[PDB]
Amino acid sequence: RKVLRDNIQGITKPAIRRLARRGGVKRISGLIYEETRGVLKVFLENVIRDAVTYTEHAKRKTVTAMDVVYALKRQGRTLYGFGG
Amino acid sequence: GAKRHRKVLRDNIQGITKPAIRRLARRGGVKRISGLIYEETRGVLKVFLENVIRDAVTYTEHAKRKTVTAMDVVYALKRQGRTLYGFG
Amino acid sequence: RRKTRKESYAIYVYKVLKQVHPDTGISSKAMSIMNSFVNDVFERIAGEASRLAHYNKRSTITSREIQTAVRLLLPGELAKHAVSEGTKAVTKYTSA
Amino acid sequence: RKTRKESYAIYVYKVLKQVHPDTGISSKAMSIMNSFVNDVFERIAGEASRLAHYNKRSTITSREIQTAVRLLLPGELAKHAVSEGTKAVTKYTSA
Amino acid sequence: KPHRYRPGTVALREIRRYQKSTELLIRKLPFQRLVREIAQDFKTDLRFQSSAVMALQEASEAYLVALFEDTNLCAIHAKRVTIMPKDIQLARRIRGER
Amino acid sequence: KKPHRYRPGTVALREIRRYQKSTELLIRKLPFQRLVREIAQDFKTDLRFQSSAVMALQEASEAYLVALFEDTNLCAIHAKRVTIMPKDIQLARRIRGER
Amino acid sequence: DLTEEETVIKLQNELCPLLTGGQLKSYQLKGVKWLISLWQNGLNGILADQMGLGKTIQTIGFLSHLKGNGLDGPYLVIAPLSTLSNWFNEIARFTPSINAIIYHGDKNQRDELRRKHMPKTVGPKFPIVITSYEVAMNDAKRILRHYPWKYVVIDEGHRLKNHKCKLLRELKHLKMDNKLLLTGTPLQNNLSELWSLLNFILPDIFTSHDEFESWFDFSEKNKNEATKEEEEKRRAQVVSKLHGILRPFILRRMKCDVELSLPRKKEIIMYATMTDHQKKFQEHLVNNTLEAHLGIELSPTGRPKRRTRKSINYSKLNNLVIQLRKNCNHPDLLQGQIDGSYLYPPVEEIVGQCGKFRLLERLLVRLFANNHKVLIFSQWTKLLDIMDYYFSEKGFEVCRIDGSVKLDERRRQIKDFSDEKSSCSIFLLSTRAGGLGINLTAADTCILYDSDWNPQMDLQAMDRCHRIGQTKPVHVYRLSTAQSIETRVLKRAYSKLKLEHVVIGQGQDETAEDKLIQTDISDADLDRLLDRSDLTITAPGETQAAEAFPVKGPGWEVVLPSS
Amino acid sequence: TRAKAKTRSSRAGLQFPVGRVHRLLRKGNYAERVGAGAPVYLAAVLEYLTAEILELAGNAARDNKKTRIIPRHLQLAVRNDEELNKLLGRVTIAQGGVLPNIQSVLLPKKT
Amino acid sequence: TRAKAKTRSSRAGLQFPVGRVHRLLRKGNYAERVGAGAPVYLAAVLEYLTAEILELAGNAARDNKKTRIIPRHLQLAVRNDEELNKLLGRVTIAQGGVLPNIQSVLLPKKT
DNA sequence: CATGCACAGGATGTATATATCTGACACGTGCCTGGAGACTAGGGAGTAATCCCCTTGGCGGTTAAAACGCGGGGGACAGCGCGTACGTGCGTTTAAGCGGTGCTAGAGCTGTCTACGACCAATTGAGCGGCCTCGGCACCGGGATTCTCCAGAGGCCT
DNA sequence: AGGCCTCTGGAGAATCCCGGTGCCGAGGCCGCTCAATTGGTCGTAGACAGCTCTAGCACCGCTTAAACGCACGTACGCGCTGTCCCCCGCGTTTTAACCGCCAAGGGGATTACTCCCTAGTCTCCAGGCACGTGTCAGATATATACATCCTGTGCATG
Ligand SMILES: Nc1ncnc2c1ncn2[C@@H]1O[C@H](COP(=O)(O)OP(=O)(O)O)[C@@H](O)[C@H]1O
Ligand code: BEF
Repeated sequence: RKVLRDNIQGITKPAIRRLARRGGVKRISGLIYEETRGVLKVFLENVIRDAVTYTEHAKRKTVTAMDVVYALKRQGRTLYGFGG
Repeated sequence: GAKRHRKVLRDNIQGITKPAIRRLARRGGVKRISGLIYEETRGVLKVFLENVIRDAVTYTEHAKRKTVTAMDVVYALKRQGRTLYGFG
Repeated sequence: RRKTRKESYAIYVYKVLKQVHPDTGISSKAMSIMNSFVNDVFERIAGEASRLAHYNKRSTITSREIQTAVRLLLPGELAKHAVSEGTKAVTKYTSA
Repeated sequence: RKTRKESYAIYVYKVLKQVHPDTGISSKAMSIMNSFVNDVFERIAGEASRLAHYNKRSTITSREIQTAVRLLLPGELAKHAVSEGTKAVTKYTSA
Repeated sequence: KPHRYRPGTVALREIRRYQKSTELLIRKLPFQRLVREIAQDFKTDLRFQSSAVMALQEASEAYLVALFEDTNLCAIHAKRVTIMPKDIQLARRIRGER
Repeated sequence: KKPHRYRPGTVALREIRRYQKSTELLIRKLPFQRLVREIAQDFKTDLRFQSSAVMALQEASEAYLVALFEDTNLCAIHAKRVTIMPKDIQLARRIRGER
Repeated sequence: DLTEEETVIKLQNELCPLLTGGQLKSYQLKGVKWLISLWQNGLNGILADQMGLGKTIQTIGFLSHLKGNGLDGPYLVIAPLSTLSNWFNEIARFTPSINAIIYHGDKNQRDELRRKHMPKTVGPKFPIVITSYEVAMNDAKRILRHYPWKYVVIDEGHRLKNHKCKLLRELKHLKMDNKLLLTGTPLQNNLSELWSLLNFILPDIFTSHDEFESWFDFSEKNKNEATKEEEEKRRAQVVSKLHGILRPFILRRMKCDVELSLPRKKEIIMYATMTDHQKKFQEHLVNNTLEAHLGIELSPTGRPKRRTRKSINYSKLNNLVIQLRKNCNHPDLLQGQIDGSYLYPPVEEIVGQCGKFRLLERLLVRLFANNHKVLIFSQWTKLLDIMDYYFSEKGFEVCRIDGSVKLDERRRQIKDFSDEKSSCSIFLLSTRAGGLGINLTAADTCILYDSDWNPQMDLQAMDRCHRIGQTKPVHVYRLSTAQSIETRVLKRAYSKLKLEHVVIGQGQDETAEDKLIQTDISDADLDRLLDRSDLTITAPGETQAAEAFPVKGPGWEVVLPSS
Repeated sequence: TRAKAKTRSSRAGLQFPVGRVHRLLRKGNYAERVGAGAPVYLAAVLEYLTAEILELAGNAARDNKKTRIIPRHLQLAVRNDEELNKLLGRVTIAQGGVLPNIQSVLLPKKT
Repeated sequence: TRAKAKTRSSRAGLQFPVGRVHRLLRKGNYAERVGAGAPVYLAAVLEYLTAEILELAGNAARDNKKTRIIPRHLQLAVRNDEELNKLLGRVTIAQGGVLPNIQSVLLPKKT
């Protein structure tokens, strides 16, 4: 029954650097991190808000992987490896 | 006393002429146009048309008819990803 | 020989128009576009509800599925007003 | 406990052993294949349903399936799939 | 000497006009000939209703217009104002169409 | 003898060659789990998360971000620069049709 | 009593004092009187004299009589583009004391003429206006609308045979006191199209379309007890009623009894046989293979190899009729894409591939041996181009008219060819463009390269070289392809004529054909068929000349008009 | 002795046809069987959306000093709102223009 | 008197289960009737596609001197080939990684 | 006399090769539930026969865009110079990560019972083809108002 | 003697409203009939209560890899100038769409008639799915040989 605050700061800079390298970037500016965090939050909000809606309809109280994989498929991107 | 040269017509793809491309560009909000776009636009358009004509022809073939109709084009467009209103 | 009749929502769309702008009129092309719009919306909602019902192994379709589908599709504010309108309609229908 | 769940596990293994005699597969790849098969099946069936509906037909026959394949698969894959389907159906009838 | 506008003035005037009208821009008969030519490759001796040709036209025109709109942003990005082919190629590449 | 030190830019290429070969996960576990839990608290008050869903969410997020950065890098070369800047991300998201 | 000439002169002077170019003929004077009577009684009417009898001069005389009494007024004349200059010249010749203007040209020129010569106030100096169809169609709404047109003459009336025609609708903006509608072939293919002219001329009478449809019976019921003789009785009654309801509004006269001094003419059909080259194309077209005439691997483990699969290590009936007609006309009309802009084949190769071309080449050489001059008609310009190229290769003179030739160029060539000093002997014409109005009395032979679906069109074309002023016998040669689709069309065409003969009078298992169509004409017969002696006019008191050749024979057939 | 028949739409207070929607929903095989409450719920939503779009269309048409609605008015009404625009993000309307706008950089200098 | 049963898959010569596909089609409410021919066609198509993918995956695996397939191999096989990549244009494979690729401008100057 | 190229070694960061040892992946049973033979009604769907619409080929004419050609201003590229804002390293800190135990809470089965929703017949009237009649728009023609674009005067200097 | 310019101050060219006739597509009106309504059964999905028992949510401790601050250079980003070719604007003509008009006939829709595939029941039985074991690929440890990146003299200035 605790409360959570300011966890978005947990995406450390080296993690973003490592993510960028896999994409083929060579040299990175100083202002990218703040933009990236906002983009990530915006992306997550939409998926969570549909997974929750799917769950509540069946009157369950626990979210399950099937709901998440269902939610993604509606937004035009499919995921292989968790169910069908 | 006409000379022995036959009559000739410009190739069909050349029908789309430069002033039409310019007019299309203006509607997009363009002020200055380079000289080479007139060879890219035709190439893009020809590629675009086939991906719709093929599906339209397949839909017509399945129904055993011999004449294409509007509904076939609408269905092809909707399946490809773009929806069109005003012809149903 | 005129047996081949056609059905459309023209009459109802025209009826609704007079409730908002009493002195206005609509041309044929706009009527056709408006007619096409309704079919698209109806198809989207029904299609979503159909698969929503099957996901739980339930067999029938009830107002609950329609409500959930509307809540999923329409974005932002439109959801609230639509849901309120639907519930207000059904509750009045049931009592009589 | 022990309520059965169905999957395409055995057939993928049979095909694999038919192609590469000595190779094996880990579980993760098995799950991916199991999902991929379902996805393709659903796509084809969904397309065939509406394709049949447009023409006021009631049944779903092999012709609808054959037409549906030519719309989904791109280019080269279309030819061989149609050939295999026709061969299988032809062999089935005379058995 | 005769009155003569400076470069660039007429383009803005044309832009402010062509954005107000809804008529079609490409000529009809050449487009019909092109459509007939392309389809004939897949199957012979087809017949077209007029409304199908009209639908194909109005579908393609609005695609080309949008493509040109997305291209212009790229040009301004590189500090230029003219359009060049690399802009179209980059726009299509990012769109995921190729 | 000076302490041997590579010229700027060399180590970046080694990192690029290394991280494109492996398939590990790049973000930490617990911070991401806490972030996921925090957001959902607005819509419902006592949600219970199955241990499998979080992995799927993390995979989707990583797969999205990698592609976004890849497109941004291409957008950057267009102007003859090599460092990516917020303008590039904004332009890429505008072009893709998300904004 | 005075002689015919003196009486005619006196009557003309009494009725047409202003007319000075030349004397009118008796029947022309009678027509003038008929028009005067119709005008006096305030009733419209059609004039349908046979082609080449001089209707223009009669109309000019009537107009001069009208203005001769000082009834100045705005007069309008509409005619096909190619004839306007002829109308202007006729006025300039016969009545020098009248003015006319050719209201034609670009918008600015038309406005200039309007401002200069056409004052808003009518006066004795007001000239007559002449125009084509298109100009009168575009400018009706906003320019010509502002005049009180006293009298209107619409030449070539049969252009209004369709009641839905736009031109028939635009004219309603004008207001006209009276109408006159000249023509040469009043009765077109079917009865419905005849009602349009009558409705336009006299709306107050022929209002109901269905009444006009039902007034005549074409049921063709079985010859039951009450119908055995009705087959003829009803037909006779219908014909009598039609004539009785059409007598008071039409004037008709025929050459055969009005101008006995004119030499006669004959129509002849000559056949040809297809060559092997054409048969090859026919067979390919029937089998749907004309284009063709002009025209697996196993991966390891035995699976089929997908095409262009990468192999690299991962580490590190629709239009058959028209096609057949084109093939029958000339093979080269097809295969127009193989050589593109390149040249035509060698001259000798063109002749060898088409039978009709071979026959025409054989026929032409003999005609030049006797100083004859010929006109050649066609429907398709691309076909005219091949003949033009062939004749240019042979180095002969040529003159040509068609839709792509401008007005002044059309006018110049006719005048040049009519000159006696001209050495030209070949003239080409398009059927629709040059078949109407113009005068080409210099030549005395006509050739029809192909036959139209509508027989009436050909009748106009044949008469371009047989009219008042001719002095020699005339022959008409029509070519056709033996045992081919050409016969079907030609057979169908003449079927529409029987209705005309029924309705309009002259005043107010191989079959025999298979034994004759196939046979090509031999040289001995051909050199004998060209005799025209029997068609000459017999001297008074002498016996008629005997028939030159039998009615029909191998490869040829004369045509006798229905009577 | 059956009483006077009253249409379901009149009983519910809506304008759209309940019966036609029910028939389409059944015959379309969207599910095995259909409950009694669904068509009433669906008709209200359809009516609400139609009225919503028509109000803006009429306002735009009136603003231009004209009486009858034409597609240009529908285009202007739809594309000027940030919600209807998101709902119709992929649809194309025949004979509709585009919103007028010019990038600031292309405009001429102050002089 | 009963003859010994033979599975339909055996008579058709395929490997995939024909019966299960037939059951799925009817219970899926795609249409009110299902022909006798469709299941065989569908099973054959699915088998062909699975064999096509597995043949390339196996070749990819043997290159690295491994013996059992893992997701990286499927990712390489799918993304290297032409048609398959187009078919799977919007699919994410768990733990797939990405193909090696570096823009030419970033490489060190040859000098 | 401050440049441009050739090599030397010489420190680091990969891929060799050999040895240990887990814990998945492969194979066996023993049932069951679901697939596979016979049999019987029904009605979609295939197949003639027939109208009437709407499509396909070609000529005539006009006239408003289309093609060419010429001047000339400005925008697209090279070059150079200045000065930050990032990229390799080295210590110091902080929080993941692993490895065990407790609990409940909440997700799954099982057995009832009932209100709800398919089907049939008999009814009407709400919803669709035709067909007139008139105003909103659609030309025209003519006088305003905006908006560019270039030459001369004199601020304030040099 | 000479600039560099605002600031006019016109002068020419493009929309813009304002009044006046013409026209044909929208809005009611009418007639007709086929698709919702109204009662009635009948069998069933779907609530509802009562039980198992799996796992997610906490807590504690401990090693110990990633974070997190600095303090240097340096190579890239940004701005300012020149030069030169290329695109825009405006005049003359030539070329091909738009209608207008001639003919014909293929293929789209209906309406009857008949039959052979599919649905829905029964038996009957064997193929695929949880539990259960047993080896050997592939993940780690270590020795190191090789390849790659970097700077400091060498040469040639002449
Ligand atoms: N009275 C005449 N004197 C001389 N030539 C005449 C006379 N009448 C008619 N013609 C000739 O008739 C020829 C054509 O006139 P016309 O018959 O009216 O043409 P069409 O009937 O075909 O319309 C003219 O060349 C003209 O010379
Ligand atoms: F008017 Be006529 F036929 F020259």
